[PDB]
Amino acid sequence: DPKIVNIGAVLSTKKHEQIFREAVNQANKRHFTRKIQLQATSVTHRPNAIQMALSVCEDLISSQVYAILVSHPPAHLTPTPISYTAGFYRIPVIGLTTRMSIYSDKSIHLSFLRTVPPYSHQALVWFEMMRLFNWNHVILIVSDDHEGRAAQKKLETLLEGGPKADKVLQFEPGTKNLTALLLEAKELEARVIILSASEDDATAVYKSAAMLDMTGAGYVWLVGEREISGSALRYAPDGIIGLQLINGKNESAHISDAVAVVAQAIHELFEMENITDPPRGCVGNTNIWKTGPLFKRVLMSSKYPDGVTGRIEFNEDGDRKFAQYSIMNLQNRKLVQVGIFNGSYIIQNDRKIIWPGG
Amino acid sequence: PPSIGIAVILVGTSDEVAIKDAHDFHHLSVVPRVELVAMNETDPKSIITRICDLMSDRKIQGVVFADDTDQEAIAQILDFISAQTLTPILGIHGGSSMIMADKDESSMFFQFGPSIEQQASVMLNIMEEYDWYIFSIVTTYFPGYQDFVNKIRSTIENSFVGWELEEVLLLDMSLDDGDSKIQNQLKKLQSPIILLYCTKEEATYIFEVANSVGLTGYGYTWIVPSLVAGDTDTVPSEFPTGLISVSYDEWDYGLPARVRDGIAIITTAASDMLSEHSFIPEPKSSCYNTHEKRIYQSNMLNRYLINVTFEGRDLSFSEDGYQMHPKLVIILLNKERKWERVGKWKDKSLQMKYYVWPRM
Ligand SMILES: *[C@@H]1O[C@H](CO)[C@@H](O[C@@H]2O[C@H](CO)[C@@H](O[C@@H]3O[C@H](CO[C@H]4O[C@H](CO)[C@@H](O)[C@H](O)[C@@H]4O)[C@@H](O)[C@H](O[C@H]4O[C@H](CO)[C@@H](O)[C@H](O)[C@@H]4O)[C@@H]3O)[C@H](O)[C@H]2NC(C)=O)[C@H](O)[C@H]1NC(C)=O
Ligand SMILES: CCCCN(CCc1ccc(Cl)c(Cl)c1)C[C@@H](O)COc1ccc(NS(C)(=O)=O)cc1
Ligand SMILES: *[C@@H]1O[C@H](CO)[C@@H](O)[C@H](O)[C@H]1NC(C)=O
Ligand SMILES: *[C@@H]1O[C@H](CO)[C@@H](O)[C@H](O)[C@H]1NC(C)=O
Ligand SMILES: *[C@@H]1O[C@H](CO)[C@@H](O)[C@H](O)[C@H]1NC(C)=O
Ligand SMILES: [Cl-]
Ligand SMILES: [Cl-]
Ligand SMILES: [Cl-]
Ligand SMILES: [Cl-]
Ligand SMILES: [Cl-]
Ligand SMILES: [Cl-]
Ligand code: NA
Repeated sequence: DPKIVNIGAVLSTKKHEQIFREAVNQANKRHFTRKIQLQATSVTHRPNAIQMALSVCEDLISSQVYAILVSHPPAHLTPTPISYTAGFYRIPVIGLTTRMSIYSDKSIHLSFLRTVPPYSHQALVWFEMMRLFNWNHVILIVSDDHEGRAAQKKLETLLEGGPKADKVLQFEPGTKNLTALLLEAKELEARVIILSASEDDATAVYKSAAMLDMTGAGYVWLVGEREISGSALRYAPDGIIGLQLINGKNESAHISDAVAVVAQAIHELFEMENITDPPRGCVGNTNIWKTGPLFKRVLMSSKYPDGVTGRIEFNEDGDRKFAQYSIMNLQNRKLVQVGIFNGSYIIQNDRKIIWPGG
Repeated sequence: PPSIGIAVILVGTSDEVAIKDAHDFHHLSVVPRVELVAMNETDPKSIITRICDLMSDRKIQGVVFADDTDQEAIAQILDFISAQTLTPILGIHGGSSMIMADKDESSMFFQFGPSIEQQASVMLNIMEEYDWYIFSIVTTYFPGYQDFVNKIRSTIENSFVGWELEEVLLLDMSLDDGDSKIQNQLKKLQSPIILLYCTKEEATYIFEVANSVGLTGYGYTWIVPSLVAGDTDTVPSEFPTGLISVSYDEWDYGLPARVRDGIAIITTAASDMLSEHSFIPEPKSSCYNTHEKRIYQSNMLNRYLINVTFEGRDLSFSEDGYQMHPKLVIILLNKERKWERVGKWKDKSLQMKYYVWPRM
C-alpha cells in the first residue's frame, strides 16, 4: 500500500469536480504510484467569503491537501479567501482562470501560482506587435487602478529593457467623459494608442475618443481582452486590435494541465528527503507546513510541455508563461481573428487586418 | 440609555478580574454591555467560528480582541472578518496588534501600536542620536515592507544629514533555502547598522543565517520593529545580544487599561453617530448571510471610531487603522538575554537612557 497524497480543488460545478477526479485518476495511471498515490478532494464555491474560508478548513485542509486548485466562478467570489486560508499554512494554491494582476503580489498571495497569465502580461504581446508592425512611438492610456498600473509597469519594463512610449496617461476609474485626458493624447504626434481599462472604463474612453475623431484613419488602437468584451465591444471603434487568451475560460482544460503539473511536482517532491505532511485541519494549528516552501519552489520550476493549453511554465511571480492569445481585429463590427501569439512568436493568418478608417 | 453589545475576546491566560475592574463610567447616549470571552485557539477557523457564534447568539456592535501570541497572522484574520461582516474590531494586544499593512477598503479593524512609518522614523532618530549614518536594509515580502523602505528613503533624501543607505536586501521566505540563497544575499552586507523588517519567525531564521556569516557580533548593530521583538518574555535563542527594537508590548499601557479604552472607543463612537444620525449600524445576525445584506451595511461607523477622546486622552486612530500618538519604548536585548528599557519615544521626541552604548 502506497502513501495517499490528497490534492484539493475549489471548482465551479460538480461537472468540473468529476473532471478533477478523473484527471487525478489518470495521473495515477500515468505515473509510478507504488510509493505515492494521489487522491482528489474537492468542493464548489461557497456563496460568500467567510463560508468559503471555513470550507477550505473543514473540507480540504482537514484532508491534509498538499495543494489546492481554484477556479474563478463566472457568476464577486474570488480565490482570495482560499489563497488566504491556504497561505496561512503555506499550502500552494493553483489559480485556474483568475486573470487579475493583484494575485501576482507575493506580499498578499504568498503561495499562489496560476496556469493563466495576469492581464498585465498582455503587454508582452503588445511589445512583439510594436516590433512587428514597427510602431516605435506609442501613447499608453491606463486606468489609475492596480490593473492599469500593472500593465504600464510591465510595458515600461519591456521598453526600457527599440520602441518607446511617448507619453503615459492615467485616468480615474469610473470617469465618464475623458475629453480632457484624450485631448492631451491628441496633441502628441504619436498615433498608436494602447489602452488598459475595465469594460466600463474602456467604453467611456471609446465614446470620448469618437467625439474627438480619434478613432478614424491615421490612428491605431491596441488593447487587451477586457477592452473588447461586453459593453466595451458595443462601442469599440472599427479597426481596433485586441486580444483573447486561448482557453482562458476553459476550466476543464486548466484542471487537466494543473493536475498534470501538480502530480509531476509531487512525485518530484518525494524524491527528496524529510518531506513532512501538511497540517490535518485548521483547529489548533497555527504553524506553517514546514515543507510548504519547498513544494512551492518545485512547482515554480515545473515544466509541462505537452499541455492542453500549451507549454506550461511559471515566471518568478508564479504566473503562467508561454500563454497563447488570439489577435482580434474589429472589422465591420465583427471580431475577426487575424493571428495568434503562440507563446513566443506572432503568427499572422491569411485574414487581412483592417485598421481604423481604411 | 440603550445598551450596545461589545465582545471582549481574550486569548491565553489573563486576569479577567483585574480587567473587569479597570472598567460603567459612561454617561454617553449609549452604554456598553460587555462580554468577556475566553479563547484557546488562534487558527483561522477557531477565530472565525468564535466571532460568528458570538454575533449570532448576541447583538455585537464591536469586538475588542487581545491575545498573548507572536502570531501576526491573527491581525490579518481579524481584518478579513471585520471587512466581510462590517464589524468594528480592535486588536489591542499580541498578534492582533502586530502591524497589518494594507487593510481592506471595507475594513473596520483598528490596532493599538505604531504604524510602520512611525517606527521607521523612530529608528532614524535613534541612528541620528548616535551618529550612525551608514546603514543597510533587510526586509522580507511581509506586507508593509515597501512602506518601510519608502519611508526611510523619503526621509533621508529630504535631509541634509549625511545618510548613506548602502544596500537594500529583499529576502524571499516563501521558498525553501536549500540552495543557500539567503546566505548569499546576506554576505553582501557591509554596513555597521542594519534595519530589519520582517516577522518574528522570519527574524529568527535570518539571524541564524546572519550569525553563520558573522554579521551579528561586535561591529554590527541590528534594529527591528515591534513585531519582531513581539512578546518580550519570549526571546528566541538566535536573536543576537545587542539587538535593538522599538516596542509597545505592554510596558506602561497594561492590558486592563487597553480593554477599558477599547470599550470606550467603540461605545463613544456609537454614541456620537447616534447623536448625529439618530441611528447606529444594526449588528450582523450572522456571517453566513453577508452576501445578501451588503447593500444594507456600511463602514460608516469608522469616521467616529477614529476620533474618540476619553477621560481627556486622545485615542485617535489613523485612517490606516493605527494608534496616532503611542508612547513607544526602545528596548535592547542584553547579555542575560533579557529585553531592557533603554529609551522612550514621547511627544515626537526621543529620550535615550545611554549616551554611549555599554557593552553587550
Ligand atoms: C511558436 O512558433 C515558433 C516559431 O515558429 C516555434 O519555435 C520554433 O520551433 C521549431 C520547432 O518546430 C524550430 O524549428 C527547428 O529549427 C532548428 C534550427 O533553428 C535555428 O534556426 C532558426 C531559423 O533561423 C532560428 O529561429 C533558431 O533560433 C535557431 O537558430 C532546426 O535545426 C530544426 O530542424 C531539426 O528538426 C527537424 C524536425 O522537424 C529535422 O527534420 C531536422 O533534421 C533537424 O534535426 C527545426 O527546424 C525553430 O527553431 C523554432 N524557432 C524559434 C524562433 O524558436 C515555437 O515552437 C512555437 N511555439 C509553440 C508552443 O508551438
Ligand atoms: C492581506 C492578507 C494576507 C494573508 N496572509 C496569510 C495570513 C492570513 C490572513 C488572513 C486570513 Cl483570513 C488567513 Cl486565513 C490567513 C498572507 C500574507 O499576508 C502572508 O504575509 C506575509 C507575506 C510575506 C512574507 N514574507 S515572504 C513572501 O518572504 O515569505 C511573510 C508574511
Ligand atoms: C475545453 O478543453 C477541453 C479539453 O480539456 C476540450 O475537450 C473542450 O473542447 C474545450 N472547450 C472549448 C469551449 O474550447
Ligand atoms: C529526515 O532526516 C532525519 C535526520 O535528521 C531522519 O531522522 C529522518 O528519518 C528523515 N526522514 C525522512 C523521511 O527522510
Ligand atoms: C479552554 O481550555 C480550558 C481548560 O484548558 C477550558 O476550561 C475552556 O472551556 C476552553 N475554552 C474553550 C472555548 O473551549
Ligand atoms: Cl478544521
Ligand atoms: Cl492576418
Ligand atoms: Cl477556543
Ligand atoms: Cl477582506
Ligand atoms: Cl508592530
Ligand atoms: Cl511570527
Ligand atoms: Na504568485
